[PDB]
Amino acid sequence: IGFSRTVEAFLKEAARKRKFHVIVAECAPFCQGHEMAVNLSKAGIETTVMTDAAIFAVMSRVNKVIIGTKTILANGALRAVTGTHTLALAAKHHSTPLIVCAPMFKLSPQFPNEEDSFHKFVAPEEVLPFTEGDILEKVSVHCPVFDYVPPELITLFISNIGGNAPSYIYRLMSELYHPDDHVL
Amino acid sequence: GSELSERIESFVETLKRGGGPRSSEEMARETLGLLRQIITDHRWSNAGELMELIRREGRRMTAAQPSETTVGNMVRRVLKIIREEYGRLHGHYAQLQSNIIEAINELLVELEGTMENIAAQALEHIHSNEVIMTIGFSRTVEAFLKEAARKRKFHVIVAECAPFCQGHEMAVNLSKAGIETTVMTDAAIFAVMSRVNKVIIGTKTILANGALRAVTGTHTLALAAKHHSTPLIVCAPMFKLSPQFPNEEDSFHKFVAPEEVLPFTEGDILEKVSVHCPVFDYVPPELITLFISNIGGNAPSYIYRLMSELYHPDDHVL
Amino acid sequence: PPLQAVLVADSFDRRFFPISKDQPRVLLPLANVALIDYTLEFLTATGVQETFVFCCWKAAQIKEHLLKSKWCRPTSLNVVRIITSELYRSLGDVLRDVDAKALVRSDFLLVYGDVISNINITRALEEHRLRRKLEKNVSVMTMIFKESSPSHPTRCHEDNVVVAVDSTTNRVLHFQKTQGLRRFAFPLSLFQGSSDGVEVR
Amino acid sequence: MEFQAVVMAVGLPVGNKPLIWYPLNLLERVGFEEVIVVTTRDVQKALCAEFKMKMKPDIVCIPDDADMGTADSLRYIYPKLKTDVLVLSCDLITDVALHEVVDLFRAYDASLAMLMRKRDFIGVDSTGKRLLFMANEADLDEELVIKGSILQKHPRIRFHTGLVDAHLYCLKKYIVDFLMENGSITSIRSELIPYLVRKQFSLKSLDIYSFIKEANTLNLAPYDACWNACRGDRWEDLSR
Amino acid sequence: QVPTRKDYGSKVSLFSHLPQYSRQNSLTQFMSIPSSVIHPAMVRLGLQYSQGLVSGSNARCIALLRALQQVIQDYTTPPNEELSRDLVNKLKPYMSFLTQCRPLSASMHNAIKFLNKEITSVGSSKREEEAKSELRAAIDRYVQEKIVLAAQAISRFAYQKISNGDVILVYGCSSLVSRILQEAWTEGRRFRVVVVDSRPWLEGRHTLRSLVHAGVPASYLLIPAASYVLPEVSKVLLGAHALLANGSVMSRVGTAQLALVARAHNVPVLVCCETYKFCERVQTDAFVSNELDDPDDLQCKRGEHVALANWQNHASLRLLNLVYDVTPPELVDLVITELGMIPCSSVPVVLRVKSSD
Amino acid sequence: QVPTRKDYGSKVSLFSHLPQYSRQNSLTQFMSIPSSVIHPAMVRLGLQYSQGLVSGSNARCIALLRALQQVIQDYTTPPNEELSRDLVNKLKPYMSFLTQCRPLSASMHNAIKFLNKEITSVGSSKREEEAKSELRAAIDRYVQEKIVLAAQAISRFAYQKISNGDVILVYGCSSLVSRILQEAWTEGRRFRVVVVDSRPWLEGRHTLRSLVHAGVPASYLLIPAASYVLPEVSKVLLGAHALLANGSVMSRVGTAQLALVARAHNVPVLVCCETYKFCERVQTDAFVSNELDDPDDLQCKRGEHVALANWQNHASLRLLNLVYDVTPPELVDLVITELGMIPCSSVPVVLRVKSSD
Ligand SMILES: O=C(COc1ccc(Cl)cc1)N[C@H]1CC[C@H](NC(=O)COc2ccc(Cl)cc2)CC1
Repeated sequence: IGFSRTVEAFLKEAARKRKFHVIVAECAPFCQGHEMAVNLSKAGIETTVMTDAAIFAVMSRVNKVIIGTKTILANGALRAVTGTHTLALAAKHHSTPLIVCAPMFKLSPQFPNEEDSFHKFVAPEEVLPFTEGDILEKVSVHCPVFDYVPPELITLFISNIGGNAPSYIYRLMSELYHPDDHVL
Repeated sequence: GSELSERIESFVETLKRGGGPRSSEEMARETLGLLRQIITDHRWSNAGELMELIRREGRRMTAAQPSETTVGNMVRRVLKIIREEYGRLHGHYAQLQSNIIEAINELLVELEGTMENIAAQALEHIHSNEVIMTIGFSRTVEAFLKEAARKRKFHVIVAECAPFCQGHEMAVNLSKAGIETTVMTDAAIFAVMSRVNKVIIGTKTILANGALRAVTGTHTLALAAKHHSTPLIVCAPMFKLSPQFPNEEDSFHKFVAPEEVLPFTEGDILEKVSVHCPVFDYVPPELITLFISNIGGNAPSYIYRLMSELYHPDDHVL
Repeated sequence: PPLQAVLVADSFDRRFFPISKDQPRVLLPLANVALIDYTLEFLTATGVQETFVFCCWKAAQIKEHLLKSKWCRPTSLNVVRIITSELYRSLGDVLRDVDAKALVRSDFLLVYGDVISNINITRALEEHRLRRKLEKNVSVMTMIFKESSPSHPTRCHEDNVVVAVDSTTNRVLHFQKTQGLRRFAFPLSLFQGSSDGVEVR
Repeated sequence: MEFQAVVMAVGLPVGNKPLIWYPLNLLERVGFEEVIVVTTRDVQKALCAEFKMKMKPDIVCIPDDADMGTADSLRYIYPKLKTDVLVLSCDLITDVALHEVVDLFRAYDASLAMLMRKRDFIGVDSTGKRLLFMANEADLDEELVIKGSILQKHPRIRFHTGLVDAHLYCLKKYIVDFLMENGSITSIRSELIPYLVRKQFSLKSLDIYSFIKEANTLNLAPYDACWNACRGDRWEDLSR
Repeated sequence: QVPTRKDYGSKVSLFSHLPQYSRQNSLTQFMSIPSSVIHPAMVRLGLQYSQGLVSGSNARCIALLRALQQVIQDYTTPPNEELSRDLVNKLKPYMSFLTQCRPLSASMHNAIKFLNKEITSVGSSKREEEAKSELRAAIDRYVQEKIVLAAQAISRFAYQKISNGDVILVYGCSSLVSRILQEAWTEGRRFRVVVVDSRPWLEGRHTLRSLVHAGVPASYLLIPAASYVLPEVSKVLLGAHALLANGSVMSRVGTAQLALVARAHNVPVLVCCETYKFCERVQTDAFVSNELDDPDDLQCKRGEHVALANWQNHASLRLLNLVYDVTPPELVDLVITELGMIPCSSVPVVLRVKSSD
Repeated sequence: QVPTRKDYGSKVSLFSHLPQYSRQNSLTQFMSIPSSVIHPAMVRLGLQYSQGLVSGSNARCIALLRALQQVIQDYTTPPNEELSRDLVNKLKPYMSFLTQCRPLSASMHNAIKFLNKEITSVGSSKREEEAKSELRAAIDRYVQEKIVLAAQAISRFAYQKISNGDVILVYGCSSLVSRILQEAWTEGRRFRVVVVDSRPWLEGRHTLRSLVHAGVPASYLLIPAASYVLPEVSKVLLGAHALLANGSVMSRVGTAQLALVARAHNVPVLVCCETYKFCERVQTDAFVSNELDDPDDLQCKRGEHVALANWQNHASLRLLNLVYDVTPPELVDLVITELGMIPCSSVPVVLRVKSSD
């Protein structure tokens, strides 16, 4: 889901010795997965392009989910590009493992329920354009570009030091951060 | 007379000793021929006398092999044929008899074309480049896959059964048709279930819950497919549908000799060990998604209605 | 051809003493069922059309136990023939009674009355008929054995046997029991007569 | 180094080629950078000068006595061997791939591993590799006897009649230690075979293994097998 | 006579058996301008179906029945033939041409089945225009009851369920759900509706208009924002396009996913479907029977970075736009039909009521 | 030098990167009889591994360390070279030969890593045979503690868990679980063990003989009938071969399947693994890192018609026997190590206190 140079570099060098299939699903606020599709299709990984509404329509055939993220939280949870909590729910429903190819500078001690400052809301032009009519006055359009994934819907994180469990993010937290600096 | 008596008792000792005949459609045709030979060589004035005669013989026929339920629900369907025609003629000696005979011929011409109707509806359940998993050996699922492979290209993971590897038959009979099949053991089911897209199996007996007894190891496959949320296809005919509830009566599983699990050349550790070999297994209806019979696809939340379209509650204990 | 069988319903071993001095040893029940019913069930399960029950000692009791059973009913497939004589005293006299009465026709089953088995012998019957049509009636007996380890609690010291077999044509070259013998003597004319392989069992 | 090949010469190059050249060539093909060869002295003590006229990389030719056996030949070279012993002979031309007997010596860690190719009755277990019995009527008063413990531990033993010894053994260190500690043995083919076959019928014990080949056959000291040696060397030495 | 349309683009390996056409080309490039093989009303229906002008299932079936009325009104009887066989022999090329224009919805299939059952059950004692007026009266009476009376009954059964102060989530564009919300707003219920939409149709804006011309406060968002809004959503109302024999809901592609997220947020889903959109045909995934729209519909206007413009030049690039998907029966709670509130496990049993058995 | 082995049979398309060898094939057909490239102890270990004579993980690691002791005992040092670099430069072809004979266990990988860390920590100011005896004593102490002290500690921690009147399920052949059951039977607990086996190894007869000779009442069963016995079974004990950083249990192939059926029957899972069999390497399925045995091992003789004998005539026929598989970490309850009873979530954490940190 989304676009991230770590996951596309992952797949474009993993296709050097293996042959497999990558289904890059676009995200509705900014369809950045088209860039990932045309970057992976230049390497020849048999890229399939779909929307964001067909994930459970195609979760019956997807063997594993390899995504990136924006920020790993302290409890193993993660904020990422929006629509991926739905993907994590569908992959938990189909019991497929989730691969979060994430570096260790996206590791944050900020807890989810903390002053409601989780989501980043952007302009609603990309959801509902300004040329819609007089109906834009009596409508409430929100566009959150990030989404929350709990650690129970995540199977494995992949950092530069190796693979870690979501039951191990607290140890990397205490090894990279101090509890006296959480308020900053 | 004597021919009918020795044919009846030859059938009952054939079901007592081994599997005669081999598969279930042959045995259902033999059972219908035996029942029409019973009703063509007897005397009755009321329908209830012939009902209790068919019940008295069916009690011995289910006491022969309690795992073989095809004779039991076939006898029960014949009893419902008797009850429907007696109800439609009550609101009757030779006309009723010939009506029973033509209803038995209707049942024969529906029973002969079951697998070909399942093959005719097989194309709306198989897409190209599909991973199918199959347990045991059965002619229904084999006809299903060899008909669906006439226009589609897919894969079938046929799994052998650990007591006696009956799936090697299906593997070497499918690979002659070009299915790109894969033979493995049943110890790798959840090892490969992460890549299995659809599970298409057969069964031995559909129960009244929507549950089913089948060849052993398929309840594990149903649990793994419920874990991975893949749908289940049960390619079953309409004579394997029985009103016997799972936890109601005894003699559910058929235990066989432990030779197929642990051989006799093991040693004196055979006397201090307990080896059981249940060749059947129980699958609850909540782990089943879809049944495929000759009349189409049905839910496990609908089989009871088929019960009321094929059976009466006074003949359940038979 | 119809399959026949000669059943020895009196083991003349003096072993079940004083157990068999009340009822004979073929009427001894294992679990609710006497041994003669097991043997007749095995004989009708393998496909024998006619048997010959040869009972000598306490034979009126065997006649009383076997007539009311299933295998004397007219609805049973396997007909039995109860032949009682107070003259014979071993199995050789039983088979010379069979030869003098001219009972059997082609390739009967010599079986004791106290054998528990479910062996489908029809494969061994086809092999024996193959050898009688190939060898032109020179293959005489096909002894049926079963694979069991020497440490098994079934086979005891009085019933352990050692055989020497030509392993490519499956014929018996040597046969001896291990009762009271820690050493086993095998003759050497067995090896010089047949040099196409040999295996001890 | 794992093996030290020893070639025996007890009554020789009478044929289309030298009889010493085939075993040495076989040895020098697959490894065996140093070969210890024992010269003959029963017929004539002058073949060693005929043995040092070949073109091999390295040979060790020693003088020997006239009245000596194979067990005395192994007891003579006892202070100059430090590893496992792989025994050969002169009149033994074999097209058999040598690595089967060495694979059976390494895979099961056997105490003696030997090669035969289709008098002496041998009994080998149903696996086809581990032997259990071997005997001839040269030393047997009775016909044939089988121990009870090997029938209790191995219930089926396949016997063979037409097998001849190709004299290609694989001895360990403690076998040659017991052979040097027991000077009553003179012919090692009848000593190291039968005594170890009796001692293997004891848990913790020793393993004896054999490979029954079906590709070629060895020769004999007499003129009974001297007619087929040229026919074997005319069609088998072209690939070697 | 009638050729087949060429498949456009590179098909998916999992969707190799399903056709994938294009909207820029149509089948009438090699056809007659006075339409001789196909009826003119039928080619008008096929053109308004292939271009995407009539996409709603009820509107598709209504326009199909209107074109069938124009076919029957412009129908004559030849000599030496019966109407009941010549009509079924002539309507099958029309339906095959309609299938080649666009894969048919389930309401169109059940309308074809009901029309076949009606026009084979006419008597030979009737005249030509007598039977024609009888079939026209049967057609518009059938569509009148099993559209308008069924929609009124479903809206009356939904009025006694929607509370005051409720939050309702809708998805896609449908006539029945918008009629339910309009009648519930005009009947006295005070609520707000959250609209979920998905690319590339953007049809939910249509029913967003149907929520603001009636005066309902509405909220518009997409399928990534459904996970954000579903903690606020109390009830989810959906418009089913087809209900299968195992209780499955064949609908627009963002429904089973939406129902799974709604079950994960403990929000019960409520599909709304009539009996004429049922199927004895059953499927368990969206792969064996589905519609494939154009691969050129997924490109976007984000500045001038159209990456999917020259997608056909990449040989190892696959483009897929699914229309319908299948919900598992474990996820959907309500089926609000004109016979009442039934679960999904009651979907074929009502069919046994609707087969006159 | 050593060539690459000929891979036997037709491989699975999902297992194209993993090698599939044969047991009738062996590597020493083109090798020296005095083995100069590979050590004689190393080629003896490779022949004991390739033929399947040493199949248990602890037995494989113990025989590997014995072969390494014979390598170090038969080691010489060339002039102008150090031991700490030449030993790691010479052991890598030995481990490559061992991998070429059979895919290595993770206990062997951790033994290789520990030996490389030990022989890296040798100072060049030390002598030759002094450092050789120090490394031999280090190997002896390592295998001594992390076999027998770990086994005694896990047996003591499992003795306080197994109660009286309990019924225990086991699977496969493991030395640790058999030692646990033997010490629990001899120390006072009265129980009976249900042995679950699977084709084609049939290694459950080994622990069956280990349980009968100890006097324990046993029950021999197979993997499809385990669902028949899991309503009866109160506790499932398993022998783990490797534990991964996410908490997955790499063992014999019928483990995650058996653990899923045990969780479906609410029977808790108790894997028994030592701290040296852990991994920093992690996998989530049985497809990216697995061993492939012979394809000719799946055939059977059921009468007269062995069907998988000439399986290579059929081009569309694939044969496969998976050896290792992983478990989801939410399925296994207990992990009994010499440090105590942990969950799977502390598999890498113990690694953090076993990495000298
Ligand atoms: O090769 C096989 C053999 O399958 C097995 C055989 C044996 C075993 Cl043990 C396990 C698996 N199956 C194929 C079946 C198509 C699939 N998918 C594709 O090729 C394309 O992937 C897509 C692309 C687009 C979509 Cl929308 C969905 C899937 C890959 C694997």
